[PDB]
Amino acid sequence: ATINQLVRKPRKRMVDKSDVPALQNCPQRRGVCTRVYTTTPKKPNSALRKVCRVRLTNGFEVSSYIGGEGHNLQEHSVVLIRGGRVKDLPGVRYHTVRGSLDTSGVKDRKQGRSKYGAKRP
Amino acid sequence: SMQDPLADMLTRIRNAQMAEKTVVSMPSSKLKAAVAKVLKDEGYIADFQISSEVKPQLSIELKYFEGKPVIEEVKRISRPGLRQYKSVEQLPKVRGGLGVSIVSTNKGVMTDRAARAAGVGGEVLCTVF
RNA sequence: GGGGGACGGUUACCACGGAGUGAUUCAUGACUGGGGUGAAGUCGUAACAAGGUAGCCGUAGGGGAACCUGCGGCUGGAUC
RNA sequence: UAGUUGGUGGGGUAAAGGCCUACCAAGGCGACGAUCCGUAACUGGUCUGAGAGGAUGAUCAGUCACACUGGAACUGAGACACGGUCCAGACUCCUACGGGAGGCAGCAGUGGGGAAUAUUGGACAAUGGGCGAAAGCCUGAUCCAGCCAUGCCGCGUGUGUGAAGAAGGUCUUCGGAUUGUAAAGCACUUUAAGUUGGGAGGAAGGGCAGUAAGUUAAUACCUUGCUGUUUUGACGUUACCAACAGAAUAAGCACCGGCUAACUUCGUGCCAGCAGCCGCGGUAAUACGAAGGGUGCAAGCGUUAAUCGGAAUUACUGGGCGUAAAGCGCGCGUAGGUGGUUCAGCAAGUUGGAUGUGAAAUCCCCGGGCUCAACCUGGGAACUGCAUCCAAAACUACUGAGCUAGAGUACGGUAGAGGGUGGUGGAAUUUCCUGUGUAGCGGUGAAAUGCGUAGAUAUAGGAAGGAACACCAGUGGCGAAGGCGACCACCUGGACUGAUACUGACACUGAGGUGCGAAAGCGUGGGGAGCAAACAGGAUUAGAUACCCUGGUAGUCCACGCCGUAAACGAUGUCGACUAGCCGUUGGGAUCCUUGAGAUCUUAGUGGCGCAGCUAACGCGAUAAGUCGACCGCCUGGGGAGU
Repeated sequence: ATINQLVRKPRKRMVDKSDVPALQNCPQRRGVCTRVYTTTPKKPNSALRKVCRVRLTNGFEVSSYIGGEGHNLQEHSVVLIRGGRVKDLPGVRYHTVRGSLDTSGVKDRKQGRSKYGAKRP
Repeated sequence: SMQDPLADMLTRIRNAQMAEKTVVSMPSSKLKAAVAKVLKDEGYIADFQISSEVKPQLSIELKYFEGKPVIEEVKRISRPGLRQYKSVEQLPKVRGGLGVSIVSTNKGVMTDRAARAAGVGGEVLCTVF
């Protein structure tokens, strides 16, 4: 474009938005849980992923993901969620911190214990 | 209706050194007749002649040190509609000081090596290698 | 005693509050219109080769659905 | 938008003003974005970047705005006043029920919210403020301590010797390899932490006494030099120094398939699980879970959140538009952008210089202090700016005068389906009339529906009516594009070509705005030959709304008005200038020996090949997509959606 057009209508830089729309500019967030589904992934895998649905303190009702190897998460129990985009499942955009409030980590684990929250033997 | 005369003198020079011509003849002015004087003293053409009466011409003879010509590129800087003005600090240098750059100063049309010695800025015209 | 002053009286100005009629913005609503996805299923086989009636673009009429026909244009048309 | 925008007269305030009022006048602002909506305290600076820029305004500093909510004035040098006054409201508390009281967005602290943020400290010794100057008195600003790996910078967790290469571990071709001089063993070392002793600097003063100067009428008082004497520290067990103990007091965290430094066994078998993207797992997994080994960093390491880089991915520096996304359907034209050629003037741009400024800090450079560094600090540069003066005159602007190469006019002359309004033809189709004549016609891969002795098709004669315009006809013409083919009259636009005079830059492009817009369709009125969506029947067909067959209405045609889109195509905006060739063709002048089936050259069109050059390639290539200018339109992953 010529110079005499950019004087009349300057170059307006396009903007993005957050891939984590909830938890507005904060790294963690707590919420109480509602339902513990066990859903199935997309096509090229085969598994049965474990998904909980959380109502935060913002009022939002978003699904989440639970890692590890076994969870004690009965309903109406508080958790502490954080971001993280699971490629496999649809609609899942949040992980869940282990060992923080109620989830209490995992057991008999000796590689990468600061992830999943395990102590030192 | 041509809007810029001096970007037409430089266009005929660049084209004639691909048809391997020797003499080029374009209409003249009191600015084009002063630019070709500067290209002669730096040395890129042979000579030039202002030879007519009511449509005065400019006949330029070109050089060939090789099959490749002596001028390899040339571009207009202060195109009409940009009007590039430079002081002595921000005055450019082409190819580490091996090309020439023609700057219209307060003391006449002179090259970049001359006005920087005199300390007079001005308006750039072209960057001939 | 006058002068002057205060206090009362009264008008102006003004906040709260009260009235009517509008905008605009969120929250929600029986029922409805489409879209995206999915992996099972039923109906067909429209398009890609002259895809078995050459396709497409505009427009109108029709039809379970891809779509079909009419008028005009196009080669992004293949055989000779 | 009606104190709204000016004027006048009078008030009002430290001070100019519609600040206010009374009449006068009908103005003012706006596409250079007023008004309105949504959000946000700005700035010196911080964070990235090579740079241009991009985000962002914690601590420190300057300015503004508030002090439970909404008002209002007083006092005063100066407030429309955070610990003042009055009022109204909301909210707590007191009460003898009559009435009262209060405002932590001061320092601590509690409750609440939250992913998340500290002690109800110590003092006036220092620097400062207020009052009194006579010392003193106040100070939750200051100066200091407490808490928290919250960050940057520094130091420890020992050093040397030591191969029977020990056990022990893991792997193995069963030989060994590896953990590994690493341990153990032997010889030394003691910073920090612990313990003991010592120990500055932050202190300037004040009191008291003495003395000398000047004040004076009176060296009485008092002020000032100076001397002498006495007194003062929250920090504080100060930094710092010496001695003693002994190797004792002190290492994790992620990762190891590719990007990417670093690997093999054992469980598990499309399960559990992994993941920043590619993607691994179905019975041998260097990707999941473990075990050895190894690599990165260290008093920290990892994930998440959030900006700038990489992103030439909004391209000023620094990109694109024939087919990948991207050139309006074409014109004319206002605001605006750009300007052929000679002089002359001027100095608004431009360059050079001087002065005033651009707070201090921060960044950068050279130094100086803390055992080093972070940290503190002296001097300089820089802060790109804005303003006022002085000079220069090439280019742009402005002004004055000219010139004819752009552009336009006058004069001959050709070529054309360029428009509009009427008129007139000939061939063919159909309907109708009439004669002759008699059994099928028509249709199709093949048939059937249909039409026929109530005389069809054929064939001859006649009448009426409607629309299209063979051959010429061609990569041929004309038009701004859509478009435009019978012949003649009638009005009427522009282009070509030659000669010659004149005007003397009168030009280009064009957001908004104005027009002309195929076909289908829509409105009122005409008109009804053929063709033909919708439709009807026959056939084909598992099925056939479809293709094919026989019929057949709106429409196609005309007048008037509307709609505005198309593969509206050269998938290529308009305008101007340069760049090898060859073969065609429309129209027009030339030159030329002349008989030419002539010759060559030159402009205005329209085609086929082709060198440089460009292009991702295909391919364009004097009718550019080549080399360059002036203005405009437009593009930013696919769907969702031109919705």
